Amino acid sequence: QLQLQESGPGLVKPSQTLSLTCTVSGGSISSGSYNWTWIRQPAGKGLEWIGRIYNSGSTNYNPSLKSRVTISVDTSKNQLSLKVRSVTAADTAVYYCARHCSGGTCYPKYYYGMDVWGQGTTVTVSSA
Amino acid sequence: QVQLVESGGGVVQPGRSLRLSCAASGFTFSTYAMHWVRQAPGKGLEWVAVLSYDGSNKYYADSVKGRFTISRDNSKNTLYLQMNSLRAEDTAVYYCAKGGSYAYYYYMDVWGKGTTVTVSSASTKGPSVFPLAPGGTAALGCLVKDYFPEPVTVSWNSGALTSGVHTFPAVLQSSGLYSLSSVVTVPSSSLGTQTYICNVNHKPSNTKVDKKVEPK
Amino acid sequence: QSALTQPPSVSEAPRQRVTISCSGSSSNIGNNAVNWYQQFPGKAPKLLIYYDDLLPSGVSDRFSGSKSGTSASLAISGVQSEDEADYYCAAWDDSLNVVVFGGGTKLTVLGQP
Amino acid sequence: NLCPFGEVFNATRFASVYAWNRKRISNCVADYSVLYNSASFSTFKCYGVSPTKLNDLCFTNVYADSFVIRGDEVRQIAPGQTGKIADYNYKLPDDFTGCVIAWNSNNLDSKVGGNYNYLYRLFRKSNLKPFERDISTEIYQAGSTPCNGVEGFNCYFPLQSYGFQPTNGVGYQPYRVVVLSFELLHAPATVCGK
Amino acid sequence: DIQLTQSPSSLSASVGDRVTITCQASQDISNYLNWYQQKPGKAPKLLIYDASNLETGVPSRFSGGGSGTDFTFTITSLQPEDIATYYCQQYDNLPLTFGGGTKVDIKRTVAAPSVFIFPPSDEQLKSGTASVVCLLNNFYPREAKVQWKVDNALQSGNSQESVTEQDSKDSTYSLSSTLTLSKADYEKHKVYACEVTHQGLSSPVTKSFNRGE
Ligand SMILES: *[C@@H]1O[C@H](CO)[C@@H](O[C@@H]2O[C@H](CO)[C@@H](O[C@@H]3O[C@H](CO[C@H]4O[C@H](CO)[C@@H](O)[C@H](O[C@H]5O[C@H](CO)[C@@H](O)[C@H](O)[C@@H]5O)[C@@H]4O)[C@@H](O)[C@H](O[C@H]4O[C@H](CO)[C@@H](O)[C@H](O)[C@@H]4O)[C@@H]3O)[C@H](O)[C@H]2NC(C)=O)[C@H](O)[C@H]1NC(C)=O
Ligand SMILES: *[C@@H]1O[C@H](CO)[C@@H](O)[C@H](O)[C@H]1NC(C)=O
Repeated sequence: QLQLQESGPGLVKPSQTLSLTCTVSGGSISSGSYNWTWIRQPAGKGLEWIGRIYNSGSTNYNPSLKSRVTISVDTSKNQLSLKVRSVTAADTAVYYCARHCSGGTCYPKYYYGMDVWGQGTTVTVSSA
Repeated sequence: QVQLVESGGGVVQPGRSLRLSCAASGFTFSTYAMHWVRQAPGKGLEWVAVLSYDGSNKYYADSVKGRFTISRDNSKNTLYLQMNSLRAEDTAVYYCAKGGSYAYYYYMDVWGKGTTVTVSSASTKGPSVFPLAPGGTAALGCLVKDYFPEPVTVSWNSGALTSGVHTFPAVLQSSGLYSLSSVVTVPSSSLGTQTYICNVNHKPSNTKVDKKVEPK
Repeated sequence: QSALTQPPSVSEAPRQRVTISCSGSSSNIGNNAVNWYQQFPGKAPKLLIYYDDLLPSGVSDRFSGSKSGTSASLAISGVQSEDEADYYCAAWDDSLNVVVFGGGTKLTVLGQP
Repeated sequence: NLCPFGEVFNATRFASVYAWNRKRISNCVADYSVLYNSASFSTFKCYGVSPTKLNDLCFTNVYADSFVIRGDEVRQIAPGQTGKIADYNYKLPDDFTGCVIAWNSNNLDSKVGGNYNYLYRLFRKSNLKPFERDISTEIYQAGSTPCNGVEGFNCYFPLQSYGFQPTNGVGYQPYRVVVLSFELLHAPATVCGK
Repeated sequence: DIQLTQSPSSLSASVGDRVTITCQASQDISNYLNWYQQKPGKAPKLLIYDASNLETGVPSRFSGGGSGTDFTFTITSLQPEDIATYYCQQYDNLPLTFGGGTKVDIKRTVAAPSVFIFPPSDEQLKSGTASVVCLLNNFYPREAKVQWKVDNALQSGNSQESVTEQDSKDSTYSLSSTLTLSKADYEKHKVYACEVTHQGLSSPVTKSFNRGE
C-alpha cells in the first residue's frame, strides 16, 4: 500500500512559478534507499527527467532546467514538492512523481527501477 | 613435461633483500596463474603468494604481506618474488608452482625442484673434516664441522661402502655454522686390511675433502 | 534527451514474438542499467523490467529484457490484446547527468477484429 | 579406468553459479559417445573442438565446471559474452577449448513456493577474469559514503536468489550447466577418448 | 582463513596393517582436499586429489574419502616405503592451507641402541675446539635419552643431537649426540661419558673414555 498522491494547479500563468505536491501515503517518505524524482511528459511526446532528491535534502537536476527547478521534501507533511519558475508554453506536460531505488534497504528490492508512480497532474502553461 | 627451474637462492643477511626467479617451460605460461610456496627447516608447507594470468591481481599471506612482492614477465616466461627485509623465519626452500587456467588460483598442478634461501649473518665457509676413529663390530665416522650454508654430501670409499652408512642431518650451532656427522659400522676383522675414506662435498664453497679414518 | 532511440511502432500477430530494441551509447546503456516501463493510454508508466533483465512480481513472464553493448531489447513472447501500450527504455547517462528515456514504442497486436 | 562423468551430470545437488564447482577429470578413458547421442541436453556447444571427433583426441587433463542458472542465461556461458553471469559469476576466456552442456532442470530445482537455495552475484566493482571464482559476501559500495557491513543508500548486497517456480516460462526456469574444458600441455596425456 | 586439523600427529603400524588418518576442516570445503606424501629431504608428492582420486602412478594401496568438513586418508596395506609425513591441503579458498601432518612409523620389535663414544680428533684439538660424539646405532622405538657427564657433573646447554630417518630395511633409527667444549675446558677434566637410557635396555648404558689413552 505504497501510494503517491499528486496535487497542483492545472493552469499556470507564464513567467510565474509552478508548484506541485506529491504526498506519500501508506508508509514514510524517508525510509528506504530511494531517489525521489520528478518526471514530466508533453502530451504525445516522450518522458523527460526533471531531477531528484535523496538523503536529507541534497538534489541533482537536469542541466537544461537546473536553474529554474526546485525540489523539496516536507517530512512532517510527508510530501515532496516541485517548483518551476518562469514557465513558458514549452513547460506544458503531464507531471509525475515516482521513487527510484538505489540501495539494499528498498522494499521490494527493485534496484535502479522507478518503483511506484503518481497518477500524474496535467499542467497547461497559458495566460488564457 | 612442465619444467620449473628456480634460481636466485642463497645467503642473505637480515634486513636485506633477495629476488627469486622461476623459469617455466612446456606450457603457455602467459595464460596460467603462478604460485610461490616455501617450507622452513623442520616445518610444514606454507603458501606464500599467487598471481593471475596478466599480473594484475596478486594475493599474499599475512606472514609476508607488505614485505614480499610477486611479479611476472610473460615475454621472458619467468616468475619473480621480490623478498624485502628478510627475517630468519624466511629461511626455507621456496618452490614455484603452476596454478589454474587463468584466475583459478586454486590449483598447484606442478611444483619446481625448489631453491633454498638462507637468512643469516654468516659467510660462506667450507667444512672442517675430522675423523671419528674406531665388540664384534666397530663404528667409525667423519665429523663435518663449521660450514655454511647447507648442504653437504658425504659418501664412503667413493661410493663402494654403502651398507651400514648413517649420515645424520645437520644441526645449526649458536655460531651460525652447521655441524654434521656420517658414521659407518664395519666388522673389526677388516679394520687393518681395508682403508675407509669419507668423501665430503660442499658445493656452495666448492670444497671437496677426502678424509682417511684410521685407528689409534 | 533523444540518446536512447526506439522504433516508434512495432506490430505483430497474436501469439507471436516481438522485439523492441533500444539503441544508445556507452555513456548510458554501455555503462549503466537499463529499465523498461509500460504505459497504457491515460495512465502512468509501470515498471516492467528493472536492472537489464530482472522481472518484478506481477508482470507476466512473457516479458524479458536483454542487454549487449550499447543496446537493450525488450521481448514479449506471445503477443496478446492486453499488451497494447507504449514501452520506454530508461538509463542514466553519465555525460548528461540525467535519466534518459527513449521515444517509446507503441505495440499494436495485429489480429484484432 | 573409465571416466566418472556420471558423478558430474547425475549429481544429486548442484551449486550456485557464484560458487560454481570444478571437478578434475584425470587418468581415465573418457567416453563422450553417450553425451553425443543423449537427447537430454538443450545446449551442447563446443568451442575449439568437435564433439564427433572427440573419441580420438587425448588430453593431459579435463575439468568439469557445474552450476545452475536460468534459461535466458545459458547463452552467456560462452567466450565473448556479457551479462550478470558472464561478468560477475562465470567467465570463459576467448581462447576457451571445450564444450558447454546444459539441460532444463525444472522438475528438480523448482519448488511450488519457489526454490531460493540457488544464488547469483548481482553487483561487483569489476568484471571477473576468465575462470575466476568470487564467493565473498561483502557489502557492495556503489557510491561516495562507505558501507559498514549494513545495506543502505548506495549499499547493496552482492548475492541474489532465483525464483524458480514450476509455472515460470522456459526462459526463467532453472538450467543445469556442465562446462567441460580441456587442457593440453607438453606433457603425457592421461585422459583419452574411446 | 580455513584451518585443517590432522589426527593423529604421528602413528606407528606393522607392515600390512591398515592405516587411516583424518583431516577435519574448520568449514565446508566441498571436496577440495589434497593429500601429499613427503619423505625427508624430498619435496611433497601429491597422492590424492579432489578428496577421492588417485594421482598418476600412485599405487592402489592409497585411497581417500570425505566431503565437507571431515576427510580421511587410508593405506590399506602399509609398506616400508610408506615412511613419510602425510599432509592434507585444502584449495577451497585463499590462502591455501595445509594440515599439521601425520608422521608414519613402522612397528618393529624393540631393539636396543649400540652405543659408541668418540674422542675429539687430535687435528681438531689443534684448532682450539673439542667435540665429543656419542652414537646410538640401530634402535627402536625412536624415543631415546642421552645425558653427558664431565667429571661426574651432568651437562646441559652444551650439546646438540640429531636423528636419522627410519631405515626402510630394518625399521630402526640412529641418533648422534655431540658435546662441544672449548679446548681449555676439555683439558681441565678427565672423565667424559654419555649415558643412554632406552626401552630396549633394562638399565642405562654408559660409554666413557679417559682423556689421554
Ligand atoms: C540516486 O542519487 C544519487 C545521488 O545523485 C546517486 O549516487 C551517485 O551514484 C553515482 C553512480 O552510481 C556515484 O558515482 C560513482 O561513485 C564512485 C566514487 O567513489 C570514489 O571514492 C571512494 C571512496 O570515497 C572510492 O572507494 C572509489 O573507488 C576507489 O576504488 C576503486 C576500486 O577499489 C578504484 O577503481 C577507484 O579509482 C578508487 O581508487 C572512488 O574513488 C566511483 O567509483 C564511480 O566510478 C566512476 O569513476 C571511475 C574511475 O574511478 C570510472 O571509470 C567510472 O566509469 C565512473 O565514472 C562513480 O564516480 C556517486 O558517487 C553517487 N553519489 C552520491 C552522492 O550518492 C545514485 O546513483 C542515484 N541512484 C539512482 C538509481 O538514480
Ligand atoms: C546418468 O544416468 C543416465 C541414466 O538415467 C545414464 O544414461 C548416463 O550415462 C549417466 N551419466 C553419465 C555421464 O554416464
